[PDB]
Amino acid sequence: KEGYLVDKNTGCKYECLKLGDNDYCLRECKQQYGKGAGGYCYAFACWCTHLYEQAIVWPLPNKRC
Amino acid sequence: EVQLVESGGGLVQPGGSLRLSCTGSGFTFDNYAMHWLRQVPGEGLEWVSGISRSSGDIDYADSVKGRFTISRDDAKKTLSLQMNSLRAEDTAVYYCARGGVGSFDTWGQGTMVTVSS
Amino acid sequence: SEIVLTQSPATLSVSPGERATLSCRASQSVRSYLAWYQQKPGQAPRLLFSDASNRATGIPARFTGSGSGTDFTLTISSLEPEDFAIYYCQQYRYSPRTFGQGTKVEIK
Repeated sequence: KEGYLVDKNTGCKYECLKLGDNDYCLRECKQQYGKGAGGYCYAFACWCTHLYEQAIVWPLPNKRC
Repeated sequence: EVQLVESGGGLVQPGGSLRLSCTGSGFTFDNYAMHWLRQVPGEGLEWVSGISRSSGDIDYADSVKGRFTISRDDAKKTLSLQMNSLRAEDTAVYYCARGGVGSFDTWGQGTMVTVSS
Repeated sequence: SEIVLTQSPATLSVSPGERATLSCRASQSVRSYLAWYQQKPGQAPRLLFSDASNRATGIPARFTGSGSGTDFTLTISSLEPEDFAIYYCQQYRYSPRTFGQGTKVEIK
């Protein structure tokens, strides 16, 4: 599964600065979804990849940003 | 309400240095990417530099790379921009802005920076 | 080569109560990654829309953004006096992020 990284408390996406390959997004995605996750910077937001199918990504059902 | 307040602007000669600071209030400062942009009076907008949450991702406009250094102090809720080797064309109002994930969703009132001999 | 945003017209002369239609054309597709700002005389920019159509908080209903790809518009359905300002578009599909040259909406 793929999707925008989301702050589980605020419902916000995670903003990044350098488009494309991005170690910030990579590490934040892994920190959230686990060591198998990938991630890169897309339109200045962190887009996570290789997520387990049940993973919760942006947007949060309950919480709007 | 979400507010940003810039300081540290002023007049210097070419080759001089300034340190801009921005203090944020009314929001959780450490939860947002923060940016500096600038606007020559009477002219358009230009993004200058920006820094992600946790200072994990940092970038600069090509025209200021090697000369400007951005940093943040989350405890103090401050963003800083050390501007060295200032040039005439760096003259502008400098704005601090909160990142809106692509856009810039909140802007300070700006601080004037003049570089002139 | 960076994305060029062409805003037209450069100036738009209109009467209060009237409708204003501002155009932003991108040199190539920016999908929906386009923001609009208003800058009133003697003030800092103010975000109006992001993702082309998403209203920022406190922006009156009379403002709407639309479009995708290369052609975007900002529409003000019925101009209030405070609506007379400069308006900028800004893309964020690519780096460097770029702005249009602005459209001034002024009294007729």
